[PDB]
Amino acid sequence: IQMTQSPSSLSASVGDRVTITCRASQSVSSAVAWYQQKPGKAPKLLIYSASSLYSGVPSRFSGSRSGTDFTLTISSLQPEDFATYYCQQSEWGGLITFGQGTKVEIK
Amino acid sequence: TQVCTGTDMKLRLPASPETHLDMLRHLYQGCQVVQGNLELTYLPTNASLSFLQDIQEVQGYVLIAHNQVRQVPLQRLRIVRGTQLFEDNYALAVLDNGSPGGLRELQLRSLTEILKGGVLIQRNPQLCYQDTILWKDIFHKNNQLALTLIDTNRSRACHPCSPMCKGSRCWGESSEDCQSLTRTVCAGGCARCKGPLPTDCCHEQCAAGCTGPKHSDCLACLHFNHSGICELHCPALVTFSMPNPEGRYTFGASCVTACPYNYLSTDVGFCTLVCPLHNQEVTAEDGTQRCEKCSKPCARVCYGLGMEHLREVRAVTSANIQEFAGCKKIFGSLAFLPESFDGDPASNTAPLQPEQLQVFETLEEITGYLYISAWPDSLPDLSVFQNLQVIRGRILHNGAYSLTLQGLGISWLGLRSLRELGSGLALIHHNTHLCFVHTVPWDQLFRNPHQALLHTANRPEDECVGEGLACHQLCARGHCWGPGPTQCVNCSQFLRGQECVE
Amino acid sequence: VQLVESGGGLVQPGGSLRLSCAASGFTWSGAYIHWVRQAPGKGLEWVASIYSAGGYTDYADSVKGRFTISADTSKNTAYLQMNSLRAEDTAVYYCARYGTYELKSYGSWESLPAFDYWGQGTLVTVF
Ligand SMILES: *[C@@H]1O[C@H](CO)[C@@H](O[C@@H]2O[C@H](CO)[C@@H](O)[C@H](O)[C@H]2NC(C)=O)[C@H](O)[C@H]1NC(C)=O
Repeated sequence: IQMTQSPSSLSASVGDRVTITCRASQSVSSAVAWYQQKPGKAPKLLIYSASSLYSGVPSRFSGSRSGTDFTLTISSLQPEDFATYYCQQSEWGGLITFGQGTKVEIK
Repeated sequence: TQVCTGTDMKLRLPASPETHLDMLRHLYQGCQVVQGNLELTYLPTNASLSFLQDIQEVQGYVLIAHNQVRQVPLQRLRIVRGTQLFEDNYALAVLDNGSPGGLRELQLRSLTEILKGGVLIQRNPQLCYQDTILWKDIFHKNNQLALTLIDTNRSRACHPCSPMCKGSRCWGESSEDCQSLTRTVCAGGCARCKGPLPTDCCHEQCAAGCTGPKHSDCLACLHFNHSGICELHCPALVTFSMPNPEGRYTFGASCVTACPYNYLSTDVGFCTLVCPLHNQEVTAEDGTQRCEKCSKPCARVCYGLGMEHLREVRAVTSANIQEFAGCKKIFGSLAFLPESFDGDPASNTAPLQPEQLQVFETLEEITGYLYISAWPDSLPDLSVFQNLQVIRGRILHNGAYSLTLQGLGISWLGLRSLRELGSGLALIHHNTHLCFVHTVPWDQLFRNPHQALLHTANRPEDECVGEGLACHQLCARGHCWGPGPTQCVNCSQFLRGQECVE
Repeated sequence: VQLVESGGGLVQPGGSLRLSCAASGFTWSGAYIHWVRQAPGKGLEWVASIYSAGGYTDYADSVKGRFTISADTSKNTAYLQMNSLRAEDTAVYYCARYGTYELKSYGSWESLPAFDYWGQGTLVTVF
């Protein structure tokens, strides 16, 4: 139902570099996207094609692929980067699936 | 023609300086809409830039950098859409231009619209009148938050704006160079107008001004141009199902009867270069290609550089060579850098070996480009690609080239099956031993009048003929890819195997 | 380009509810309109999608057979009709746009394989 996300929760200070790896079903790289959701708000798109930066998104967000793993990397954490992070995948047959969610908590 | 591609060079130095102006002359001659970025870089002090005089719209950004031309003739240029931005913020960037050389006047007489992005004018010692321009008028209503870093440091006296310029807002010394104000003057809430009065308001679909109140009279189209009429969207092909006879296809900022030659049609009606997710390319008898939804889960395709996992990979190396085994069509590009055959000790990746290049023996199509800056010295030709028939050029190297061969030690091309170069230019420079460039019928390969071959510093043709390296007599019309009867473009008399016979 | 939701509220079990999402230019942008739900304290869960071109619909396994997604092209608005709601269906329902076409280099219009725009969300409670 949900692709695996590790870690489930993550704590770091401002400026720190943080990685989130999303184990999903094997598919073309363009089907994996990364979204940020602050509590009480609608999610916003960060990485549409598993490496490509969406417009208006800071360059500190990076996407990479290693096999079936897809990685979201924040090079320098900022006060506005504390939120839940989701990985979404599109499979053939119109199914859209989501990750369980990674929450980044301030120290 | 009417539309042309741009360049993706950015601030990088030209690959072949000795032909740089010529690619520019081949890219922008007669072109009105630049479907990309207009990059004018590293231009010599007395360069003839008359080929840019027809440009009216740039879909990406305009970058004028590192030039010694005293004037750049872009007076006709009306609208910069800012689909792509320089440094992710600027739609117009004028940097490091400069008896003394360097840009003296912007002279953007017709520039009245910048849909997205801002203005960066830095380090132009001889530029004048760049601070007088009311850039808030040129920027679109929804682009007001765009930055505007305009340096003012000048190494020459700046003459006053012409007396005819009522507000002293001018692009040049000439009286014709006065800035035309569209946004600010508008009575009411009009986005753009041709005059102070409310009647002089422009239609909602107009961009950059208008000759009158109707949607035909727009100077540019905010969203789409449907045969001289400005429209929010192209007419739908189907009207929920029955075909709509007046339906059009969305190509660039225009509505067209059919998608162009090298593009893909989508079911929704967009003209694209890469099919959407879970879609496959379907060719037809006439040769048009369309994007169709996969009825069953999509068959595995072969991806090259610039696509999917290989999107940030720069070269074909021994790490990723086996991804191309048995691959008849490559979605993406192939680049062969010196790092490919020299190896990377830090990454511990082994150097590519000649025999492994025989994974490319079944290759027939490259949808991107073919870039070769390094080849094994044992190989005298590009015979691993002797079955490659078409390079589509949907992704171009530096935005301009679909086939580039530089610094090689190959004696002949040996690209026997190559028959189509769909888009982009061909650049062959500094291949010291290469003798069969001129014998190739490049005009047959090219599909557009814009397309041309740019060659320099290869082996002199007189030298090659003096050695006796030339086209075989059996080759028809003198067109061959290499020495011998196997390398003929067309057999004059007869074909046995791959070899011409009589 | 905005997405405005409406018609969410308190529903009696086994009842029905109609959610409305209004999108600017849905039927000609070539995009899908999806409904994605978030149960309280849980993660995002995809519910349904509708294609602009042919009205083709798709549903998640949990909602398949109970929810129907439709579009009214004339008013340019997507509707999600929910029937036989249970406790699990209590969630914030977002309507999002997937697959929008964007101008790229060379005049090529390419589909965005992601949810670029989301609605503000409407809370559906089954009691
Ligand atoms: C919309 O597109 C048409 C082409 O279909 C443009 O009309 C051409 O404009 C150029 C330059 O003004 C002329 O050289 C051609 O002769 C025109 N052709 C036709 C058939 O009219 C028109 O200018 C475009 N309109 C806008 C606002 O961009």
